[PDB]
Amino acid sequence: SLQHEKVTIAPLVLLSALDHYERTQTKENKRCVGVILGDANSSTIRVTNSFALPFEEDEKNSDVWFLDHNYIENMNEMCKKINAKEKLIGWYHSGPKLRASDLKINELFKKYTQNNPLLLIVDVKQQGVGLPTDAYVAIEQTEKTFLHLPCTIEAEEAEEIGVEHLLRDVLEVL
Amino acid sequence: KETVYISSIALLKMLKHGRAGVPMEVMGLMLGEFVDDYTVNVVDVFAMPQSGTGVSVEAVDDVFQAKMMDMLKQTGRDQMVVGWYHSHPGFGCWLSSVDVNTQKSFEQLNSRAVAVVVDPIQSVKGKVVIDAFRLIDLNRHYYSLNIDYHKTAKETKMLMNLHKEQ
Ligand SMILES: [Zn+2]
Repeated sequence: SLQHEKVTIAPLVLLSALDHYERTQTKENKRCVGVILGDANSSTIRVTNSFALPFEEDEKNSDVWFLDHNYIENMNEMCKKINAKEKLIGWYHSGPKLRASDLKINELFKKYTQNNPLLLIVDVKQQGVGLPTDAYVAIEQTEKTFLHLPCTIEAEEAEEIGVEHLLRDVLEVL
Repeated sequence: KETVYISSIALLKMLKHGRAGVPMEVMGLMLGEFVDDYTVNVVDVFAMPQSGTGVSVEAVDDVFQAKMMDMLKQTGRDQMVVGWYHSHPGFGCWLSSVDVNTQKSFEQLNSRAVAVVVDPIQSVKGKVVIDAFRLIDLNRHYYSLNIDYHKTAKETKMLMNLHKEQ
């Protein structure tokens, strides 16, 4: 096998997905959707940034949804001006679970990524047992299906410093 | 008596951006709310592109800024520009004469504006090197505000997944 083996996610991405969900006052059963950025050129996909997307879907019909293509292109172009190292590698949504339209939505992102797109579900409700993240890439089996990839949360030094600073008061208490 | 409250994503983006820019200075805008005369909430930031001019009022690309601000609105972030941040890689947190000029431009747009300065080189585990300034209204030109961090319970749980076993 040459397949991706695993995924690492920066704490900023987790917090960005949560902030997106909260700031749009997303209300159950709805989800928020966006783009993830990072590096998918090795067996370890590294997810290091993200941005929100305008997104709408029909409650009465899983087949009906809209993503703003122009928004993807225009925001990505600004992202590239800030840091070309963080490539468009996939998309995320707030889940908490895979949804029926996800393989079709994923086919759209395929037009924007160099890699086979990564779908990151970030469970912003955080009810899960373990990590609030599930990672998938689409594969054939003869039909398309999502392959579940293991995740870990990892940070570069800057963010590690940042997170430790943010949890200081909690750490003292505990 | 004055305090700048910095959110989790704002602090992480500023540290990330500063480190990515090394050895150059970087800059961006801070978004948030002026809560009262002694309180500024910084809920988010965004990076400005590197400019040949270096960090100054000239570095502010108004076309980039307008586009970025409009697109943030469309996805639920419609907070006021409450100031700006820039990095001082290796040389600590203060305002140079050019920084003071930049800040004066921000202050003229909104007298409550805050200048944050971060040092991505000297920031180390256990030590974030950051400060926040305003200009004074033989006197010195500027002064430092307290910085604190605001995080929700949801954010606290989310941050704890780093080193989750511990
Ligand atoms: Zn400066």
